[PDB]
Amino acid sequence: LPSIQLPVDYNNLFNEITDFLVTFKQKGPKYMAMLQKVANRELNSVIIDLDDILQYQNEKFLQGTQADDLVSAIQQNANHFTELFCRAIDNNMPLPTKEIDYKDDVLDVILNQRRLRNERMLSDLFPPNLTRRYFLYFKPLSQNCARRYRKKAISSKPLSVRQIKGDFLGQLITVRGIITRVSDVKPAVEVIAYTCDQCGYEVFQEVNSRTFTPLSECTSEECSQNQTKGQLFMSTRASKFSAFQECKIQELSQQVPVGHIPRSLNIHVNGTLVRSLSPGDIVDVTGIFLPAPYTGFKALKAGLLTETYLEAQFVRQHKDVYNRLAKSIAPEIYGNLDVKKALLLLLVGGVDKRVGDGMKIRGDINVCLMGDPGVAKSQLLKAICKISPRGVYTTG
Amino acid sequence: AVFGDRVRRFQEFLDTFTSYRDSVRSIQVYNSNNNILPHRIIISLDDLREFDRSFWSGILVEPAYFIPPAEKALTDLADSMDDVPHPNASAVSSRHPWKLSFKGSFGAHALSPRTLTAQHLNKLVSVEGIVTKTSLVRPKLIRSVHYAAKTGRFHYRDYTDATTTLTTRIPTPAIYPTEDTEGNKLTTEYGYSTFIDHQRITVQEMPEMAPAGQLPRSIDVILDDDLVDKTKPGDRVNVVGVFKSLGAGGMNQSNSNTLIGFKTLILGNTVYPLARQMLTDFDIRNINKLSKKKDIFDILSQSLAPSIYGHDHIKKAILLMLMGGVEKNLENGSHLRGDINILMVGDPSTAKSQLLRFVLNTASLAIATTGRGSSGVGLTAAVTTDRETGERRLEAGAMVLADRGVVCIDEFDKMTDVDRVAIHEVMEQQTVTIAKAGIHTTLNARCSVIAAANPVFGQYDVNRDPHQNIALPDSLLSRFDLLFVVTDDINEIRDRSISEHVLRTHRYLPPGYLEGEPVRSLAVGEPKLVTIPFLRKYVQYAKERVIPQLTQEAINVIVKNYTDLRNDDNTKKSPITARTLETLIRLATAHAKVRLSKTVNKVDAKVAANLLRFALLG
DNA sequence: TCGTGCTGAGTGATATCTGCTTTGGGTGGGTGGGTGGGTTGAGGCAAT
DNA sequence: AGCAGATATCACTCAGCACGA
Ligand SMILES: Nc1ncnc2c1ncn2[C@@H]1O[C@H](COP(=O)(O)OP(=O)(O)OP(=O)(O)O)[C@@H](O)[C@H]1O
Ligand SMILES: Nc1ncnc2c1ncn2[C@@H]1O[C@H](COP(=O)(O)OP(=O)(O)OP(=O)(O)O)[C@@H](O)[C@H]1O
Ligand SMILES: [Mg+2]
Ligand SMILES: [Mg+2]
Ligand SMILES: [Zn+2]
Repeated sequence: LPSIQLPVDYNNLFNEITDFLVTFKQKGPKYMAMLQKVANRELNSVIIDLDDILQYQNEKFLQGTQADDLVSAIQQNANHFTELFCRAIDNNMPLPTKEIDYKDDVLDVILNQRRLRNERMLSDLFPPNLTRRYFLYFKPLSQNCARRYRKKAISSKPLSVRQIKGDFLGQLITVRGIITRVSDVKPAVEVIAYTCDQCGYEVFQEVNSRTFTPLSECTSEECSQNQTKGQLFMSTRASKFSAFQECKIQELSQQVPVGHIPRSLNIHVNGTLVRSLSPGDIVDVTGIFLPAPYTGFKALKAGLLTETYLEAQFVRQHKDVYNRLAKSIAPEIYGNLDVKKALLLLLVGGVDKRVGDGMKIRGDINVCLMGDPGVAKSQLLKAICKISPRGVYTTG
Repeated sequence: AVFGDRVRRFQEFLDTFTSYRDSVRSIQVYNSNNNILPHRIIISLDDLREFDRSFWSGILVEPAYFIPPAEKALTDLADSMDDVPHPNASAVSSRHPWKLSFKGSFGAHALSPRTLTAQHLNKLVSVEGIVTKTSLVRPKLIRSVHYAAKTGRFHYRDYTDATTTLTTRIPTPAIYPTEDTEGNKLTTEYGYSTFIDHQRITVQEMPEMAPAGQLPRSIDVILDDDLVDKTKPGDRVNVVGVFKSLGAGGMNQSNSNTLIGFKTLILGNTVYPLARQMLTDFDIRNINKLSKKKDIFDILSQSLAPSIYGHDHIKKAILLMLMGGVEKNLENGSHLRGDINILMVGDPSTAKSQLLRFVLNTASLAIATTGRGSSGVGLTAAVTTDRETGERRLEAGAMVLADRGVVCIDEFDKMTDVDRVAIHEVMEQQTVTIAKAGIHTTLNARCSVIAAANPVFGQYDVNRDPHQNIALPDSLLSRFDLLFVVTDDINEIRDRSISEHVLRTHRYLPPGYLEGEPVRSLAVGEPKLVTIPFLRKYVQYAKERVIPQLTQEAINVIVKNYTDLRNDDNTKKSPITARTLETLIRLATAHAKVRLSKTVNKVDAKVAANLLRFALLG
C-alpha cells in the first residue's frame, strides 16, 4: 500500500466546515436555525447550499483570513464530505427547545439501558448513524452565483448520459434527461440490531454494501468472559432503515448524435428525496457519480469492469367565445369552422349520465373524421390531442 | 536495464524530431488555457525507420517490449515540459500517462480480418474493415486511492488486466483494500481514484473483397480511454493495434475439450476514418467558379451515371435528393422534413437498379436493401444482448443506420405488408418507436428513400389506370415526393442510339491492362462532365454551407403552378394534393442549394415546377 | 469407612486445518434436464 | 469468502491404591 502526498488536509477542511456552520449568516445563523429545527423533530432533511459556501469563502478572503477552497474540494470528492458534514452537525447539535416523549422511542430506552449496564460493569458505544434523524444533501453551485464571483460551475452544468465518463466518478455532477422507469419505495438497511439470548446485551452492525453476512455468535464482554455460547438473532424493531428508490434516466432526442442509439443511466434515491421522480418527466438530477463494486465470486469473475449509478442530491423539474376557441384550436390549418366546433364539443364532452336504472346513456360525444388524403387530419388529431389533458395519440 | 536503454533511445529520437515536442507543447498549452485534448501523439513510422532501424523494427515485430519504453519517454518529456504552478489533488493522484499513436506504411503488416493468422500474433498490424457491433461504454478501474484518518496519509493500489497492458502481469482482483498494513481502517476516495473508459467493437471484412463462396470474417478490437466512441456500426475504419492472445485456451484442466484454441483480439492504437473529403482553398474556389455557370444544374445532372443513356429528369431528381432541402421545425411542434423521396415504377431493363447502385456509391452515407431480403425488425431495430456487459440493448437497423443519409430499396413491390408498416411509419414520422423487452425509446430516422418497383403485370399498361398498375397502398405512395413512370418504347432511332452506347461502354478497358486480361495500401495515416470526386466535394460543400431562404417571387410562381396543376382537366399519373406544394418548395430549395444561393429565386421555382410537371404528366 | 493426593489410559470434545464451488453464461457441457432460469427473430410446416 | 469434512492435540471422568483414622 504505497502512500502519496496529496495537497489536502482534512482537519483544516473540517474546521472550515464547522466555522461555516456556526458563523455563516444570510437574525441568527441560517444553518444553526436549521439544526435547531431538526432537534425539535420539525425537519428531517438538511440541504447545504454551495452558494453559501462560496459566499463564506469570498467573505473570508476579503477579511484577509484566506481559507481553503471548500467548494472545489466538495465538488471533486463529495462522498467524504457528506460524512464530514454529518460529523460537524453532530458535534454542534443544539439542545432541544420543545419537550418530547423520549421514552416512546425504542432506541432511547435501549441506549439508556446499555448505559446502565455499562455503569454497572464499571462499578464492578453505538454507530453515529444509528441515532441520526436527518438526511444531508448538496445543492449544486448556481451558474449566476459562480459568474458573479468569477468561477466555473461544473456541478450545475447539465450533461448528457454520453458526456458522463469514467473520469467524472466521485464528483458532484448534473444530468439532463427523461425518466423512463421508477421502482417502488423499499426499506434499505443501514444499521442492524441483534440480541443475545443468554447475555441480555444488544449488538449492532453497519451495512455499506449490496450484501452483508449476518452475525451468528455473541461478541459481548460478558459472553466472552463467561464462555457462554450465545446466538445472535436479528431484530427489525430497533434497526435503522432508509427509503430507497431506483430510477432510470434516458437521453433526450436532441442529445443523441447522428446514427446513434440513446443510452440510460441508473439513479439511486435515498432519504426524503423519494417520490420526487416519476416516469415521463424531464428533470435535472444532481448527484454524486459513484461505482457499485460487486461482492464475492461475482467480484472475482467480473474483473475490472464496474457498474455505476447516481446518488440523487437535488431534482429540478422542468415546466363569440365559440368562434374564437374554434379558430384557435389549430391556427396553422385553413379555416374549417364546423370541424373545429365538433372538436370543441368532443373535448368538453358535457353530459348528465345518472339514469340509475341499470345502464346510463354514454357520456362521450365521439367524433369520427373520414376524408380523402390531403385534408389536415393528422394536424387536427395532434392539436386536439395536445390540448386535451388526457388525450392519447395512437396509430392503428 | 534494456528498458532504460530503450527509453533513452526513444528520448533521443523525440529530441531529434521537434514536431512531436511542438505538438505536445501545443496540447499542454490548450489544456492549461481552458474541451480538452487527450494525451495522445501520432508518430510517423517512416521517420523512426530513417532515424533508428532497430527501434522501428522492434516496434513493428515486438511492440510489447518497445512501445512501453516509448510511452514512458514521451510521458517524461511532457512532465518535464509541464510548468503548472499548482497541481490539483486529482491531478497529482491521476494516472494519465501519454499514449503513443502510429501512422505511415505497414509493409506486410497491413492486413484484413481474413488474412490475420497465428503468425501475426504479438505484432503491430493494421486492419481494414466495416464495424458491425459496438459494445456499451463502461468505466474500468486501474488505480484506487484510500485514506487513513488516524495516520492522515493516503494509500493507493494499482490494478492491471489482460487488455490494459501489453506485457503480462499477475492478475489483480478488483477487491478494494479495506485495512491498512498495521490494521488501520481505510476509506475509499472515489474522487481521487482513476477510471478509464472501455469498449469492444467487431470489425468485419468488406463483403466485396471476400473470396468466392465464403462469407466475410471478423475480428474483435478493444478501445480504451479516448478511442472509446470514435466509431459507430456501418463505418469503414482502418484500425492499428497489437494482435494479442488471452486466457488459458483450454490448457487448464477444467476444460476437457482439448480441441479448442486460444482467444484473440486487437488492442487498438488508432482509428482512421475512411467519409468526409477535406476541402482545400483551390477546391472551394473551383466549386464557386463552377457554380457561377448558368447551366451548372445541367452539367451536374449529366455527370451522374455517365454509362446510363437518357433518364435526364431522373438524374436531376437524384441530384436534388442528394442536395436535399432545408429542414424546419416549428415552435408549436410541427416538423417539416427537408428530405426528398423518389420512386420509379417501370418495365424490366430500364436502368432502375443501376441508378440505385450509382446513388449508393456516390452518396456519402447510403444503405442498400431489397424487398425480399429485409424484414420489419431488420429495418427498424433488433433487441439483443451485450457480450461485454450482458445488458439488454438495441441494434440499429437499415433505417436507423442511414440517419441523415439515403436508403435504397430495390424490388419495393416484392415486400410484405408487415414489413411495409415499418417503412410507412419511418417516412411519415421520420422516427422509430420501439416497445419490446421493457425498452421504451424513440430512434431518429431522418433519411431520404429512393426505391424502384415493377407493375403488377410486369409491364406498364397505358389502357389501365395508374391505380390498377401499381399495387402499393395509396397512403404509402403519397409520401414519395416524385413518381417517375419509365417505359421501354421501341423506336428505331432510340434503339440504335442505346445499342451504340451499350456497345461503346462494353468496349472499355482499364488503364494498365492488356487486351484479354481479366479484371482482378501503401500508407495508412496519409458541356464537360465533372469527375465524381469533384461532384462529391461539391455536394458536401453545398449541403454543409448553404441554407436557402424563400422569397416572394418564388412563392408567386409556386402558388401559380399549384393552382394551375391541381384544377386542370388533363389527367395526372399521380393525384394532386397539398403535399405537392411542400414538394415544390423542397425542390426549389434544393435547386437553390445547387447554385450556392442564399435565397430561392424565380429560376428555382420554374425548374421545380418543370420537374414536377414532367414527373406527373410526362 | 472419609480425605488427599498420585497414576492412568481411556473416552471423549472442541479448538483447530484441508478442499470445494459458487455467479450465472457458453472462457463447464448436451450420456445433468426443458416444469431451475435465459427468449426475441427467423424459419419451415400444417390447417386454413 | 464461505461452508462442510476431517485430523490431532487438548482435558476430564471413573478408576483404585497408599496412609490414618
Ligand atoms: N388546410 C391545410 N393547410 C395547410 N396545410 C395543409 C392543409 N391540409 C393539409 N395540409 C398539409 O398536408 C400535409 C399532409 O397531410 P396530413 O398528414 O396533414 O393529413 P392527411 O392527408 O389526412 O394524411 P394521411 O396521408 O396520413 O391520410 C401536411 O403536411 C399538412 O401540412
Ligand atoms: N439506358 C440504359 N443504358 C445502358 N444500359 C442500360 C440501360 N437500361 C438498361 N441497361 C442495361 O440493363 C442491364 C440490366 O438492367 P437493370 O438491372 O438496370 O434493370 P432494372 O431497371 O433494375 O429492371 P428490373 O429490376 O425490373 O429487371 C444493365 O446491365 C444495364 O447495362
Ligand atoms: Mg394522417
Ligand atoms: Mg432490378
Ligand atoms: Zn452474549
